Amino acid sequence: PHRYRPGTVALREIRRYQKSTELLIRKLPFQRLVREIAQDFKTDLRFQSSAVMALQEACEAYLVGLFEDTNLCAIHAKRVTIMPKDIQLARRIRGERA
Amino acid sequence: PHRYRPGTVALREIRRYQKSTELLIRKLPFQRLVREIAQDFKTDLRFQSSAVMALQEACEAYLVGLFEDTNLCAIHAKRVTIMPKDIQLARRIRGERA
Amino acid sequence: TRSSRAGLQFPVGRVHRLLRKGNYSERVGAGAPVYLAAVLEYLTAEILELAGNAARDNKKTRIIPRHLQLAIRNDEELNKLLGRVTIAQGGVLPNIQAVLLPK
Amino acid sequence: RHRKVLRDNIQGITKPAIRRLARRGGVKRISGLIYEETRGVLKVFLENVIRDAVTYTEHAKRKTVTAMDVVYALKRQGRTLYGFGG
Amino acid sequence: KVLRDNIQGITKPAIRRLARRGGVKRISGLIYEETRGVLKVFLENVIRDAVTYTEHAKRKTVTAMDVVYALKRQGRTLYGFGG
DNA sequence: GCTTTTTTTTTTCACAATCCCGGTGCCGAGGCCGCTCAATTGGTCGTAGACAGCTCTAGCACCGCTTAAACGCACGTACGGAATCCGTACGTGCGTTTAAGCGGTGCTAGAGCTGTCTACGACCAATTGAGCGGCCTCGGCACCGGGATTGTGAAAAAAAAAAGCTGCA
DNA sequence: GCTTTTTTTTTTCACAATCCCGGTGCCGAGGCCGCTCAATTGGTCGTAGACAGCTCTAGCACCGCTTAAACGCACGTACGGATTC
Ligand SMILES: [Ca+2]
Ligand SMILES: [Ca+2]
Ligand SMILES: [Ca+2]
Ligand SMILES: [Ca+2]
Ligand SMILES: [Ca+2]
Ligand SMILES: [Ca+2]
Ligand SMILES: [Ca+2]
Ligand SMILES: [Cl-]
Ligand SMILES: [K+]
Repeated sequence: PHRYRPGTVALREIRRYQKSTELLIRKLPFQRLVREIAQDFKTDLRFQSSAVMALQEACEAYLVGLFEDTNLCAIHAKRVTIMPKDIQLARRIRGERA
Repeated sequence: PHRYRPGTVALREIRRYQKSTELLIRKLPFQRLVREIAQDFKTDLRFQSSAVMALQEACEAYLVGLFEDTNLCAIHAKRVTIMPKDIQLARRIRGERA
Repeated sequence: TRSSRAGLQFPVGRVHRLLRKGNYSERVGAGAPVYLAAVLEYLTAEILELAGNAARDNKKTRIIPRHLQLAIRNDEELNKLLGRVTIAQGGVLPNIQAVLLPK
Repeated sequence: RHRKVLRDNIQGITKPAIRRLARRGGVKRISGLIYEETRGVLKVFLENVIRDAVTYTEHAKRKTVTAMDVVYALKRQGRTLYGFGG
Repeated sequence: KVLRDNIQGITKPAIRRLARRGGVKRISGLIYEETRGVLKVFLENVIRDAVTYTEHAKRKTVTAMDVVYALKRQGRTLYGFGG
C-alpha cells in the first residue's frame, strides 16, 4: 500500500493553491457569517451580492497574507509548524493588536 | 573589587532611559548626517534649527519603536540578544522592506 | 458670541471659516462647525484633564510633553486614536519584557 | 418579516478552508490551536469592516449595504480593494 | 581616518541607548551597522520628500513644516513642530 | 589499528500526480447603433499670483574654554546554538455523513429616479472686539549638597538533595 | 545508614537610586499693552435636497436532487522541545 511522506502533500496543496485564485472559503457559510455579524450593528439589512463577494475577497486576502507573516514567524523560531503565538507576534508587529 | 554580572547594568540603563525623554543621539553628528544626506537631493541647502530637531525626534522615535519589535522577535526565537535577522523580520512584517 | 451660544471655549466662528476655505465641500451647514468645535473641545479636555493629573502626580504645576505622552499611552482609547502619532519629548512607557527580568 | 435571525456560522469556516488559506500563504505544517485562533482573527476583521460599511449605509439612509459601502470601508482600514467599483 | 562618512558619527553608545529606551538587554555586535543602514534609509526617504517640498516652495531653506508634511506622507505623523 | 554494525548512499522498478493536446460548447468580449448630455467654442470680467523692491530674521562661520561622552583594552560570565534524545501531535488515507451548490421558482422591499418647492447657506458691505505680536515680571523649576532610606544584587555561607559506597540479614 | 558531592537555599554586605532636608538664580510662562483683521450682521438671491410618489431591479426565500467536500477515526513518522554541553 503506497503512502506519501508527511509534508509531500502539504507541499503539493501549497503549489496547487498558489497557482490558483478562486476563493477558498465555502461561499454560503461565509455569507451566513457576514449576515450574522452585521445584525450586531443593524437589523433587517440587505447586502448586494457584489458587497458580499467584495467582503470574501478582502477577507481571504487579509488572512492569506497574515499566514505568510505567520509562517516567517514560525521559521524565525526554527520551527515549521505555525502556532498561535506566531500569528500573535505577526499581528503585534503589524500593530493590529496591543 | 565590586563587579555587577552581565545584563545587570543593561537593566539599570533600560529603566533609566525609559524614565527619560531626552534625545539619545549626539545633536551635532546627527546634524552633519542630515546635511550629508540632504546634498544627494539638492546643493547649498539651509535648514531651520527646528527642522533638524523635527528630523531627530522622528528618527529616534522610529529606531526606539523598531528596537521594541526587534526585541520581541528575538524573545520569539527563545533568545535574549537582538540580532540583524530580528530587525529584518520586524521590518519585513511592518511592510518596510519586501 | 457663537462659541458662547454653543457652550464652548473653541471658536465656532474660526472653525466655520477653515471648513469653507479648506476644500472639504462647496457648502457648509450651520451645524457642522458647532458640532466640530464641540468634539475638538471634548477631546482636548480629556487629554488635559489626564495630563494635568500626570503633572500633579509628579508634584509639577506645568504640563510637559511627558505628561501628555503618559496621559495618552495609558488610555486604551486615546492610544488607538494616536497610535501612528509621535509626541516630541514624550518618551516611552516604562516597561521591561518579563523573560529579561532576573530569576 | 418571513424569518431571518442567524445561527452560529463561525464553524462554517471549516478546518479544511483555514488549511487551504494557510496553504496559499505557503504554510507547510499547522498546529491544532491555529483554527480557533484564526476564526477569532477573521471575526474581528469582519466585525470592523462591516461596522464601517454598515455606517456608510446608515448615513445614505439605505437598508442595503452596497459593494461601495464595503469598498469605502476597506480603504478606511488601509485595505484598498480593486474590482468592485470606486 | 575621521573623514566624511557622517553616518559613522552615530556612535555605538548612542545606538545602545536607543535600544535601551526600547527595552533591549543584550545587543549583538553586528547590529550597530544594521541600525546604521536602517537609519539612513529612514532619513533618505523623509528628507527626499521634505526637500521635494522645499524645491516646490521655491526656497533654499528646509523648514520644520517641510519635514512635518514629509513625515505625515511617510505615515510617521509628528506632533509639536507646527502640525 | 580492528572487527562488527549502524549510518548514509545508491540503484531498480511501481504508481501516482501533473502535464499537454485536441474536441466540444457556451457565453461574454467586442462592437455596432442610435441618441444624449457633457466637452467644446467664443465670449466676458475679475482677480490670483508673478514680479521688483526693500526689511530684517535667523542661519552660518568662527573661536576658545570645560567637561561629559566616546574610546580602547582586560577580562570572564552568561549566552547562543550544536548535538542528543524521547513522546506524540500532526499529516495521510480511508469509509461515512453532510450540505454546498446548482438551477429554478415566486414575491416584493427598497434602490433609485422624478418633479416640486422653500429653507438655508453663499454673497456682499460696514463695523469693531476678539485675538494677534510685542514686550516685561516674577516664581516654577533645574540644579545644588548632606545624609537617611530603600531598592537591587553579588558574594559567601548554610542547608538540602543527589551521588556513590557500603555492611548486614 | 553513611559519607561525599553537586545543587539549592539562605544570610549578609555593597552600592546604586530615591527622598528628605537645607539652598540659589535663570528664563520663559503668563499676562498686560496697543493695533488690526477676521468674525459678525442683516440684507438678497439661487438652488440643494427634503419629500413624496413612481418604477422595476435585484435581493431574499424555498425546493429537491447530485456529488463534492467535510467529517472522524486508525496509523506512524518527523517534528517540537527538553536537556546537555
Ligand atoms: Ca468576438
Ligand atoms: Ca467512519
Ligand atoms: Ca432634483
Ligand atoms: Ca430644505
Ligand atoms: Ca503672548
Ligand atoms: Ca508668573
Ligand atoms: Ca526645595
Ligand atoms: Cl448643519
Ligand atoms: K479635499
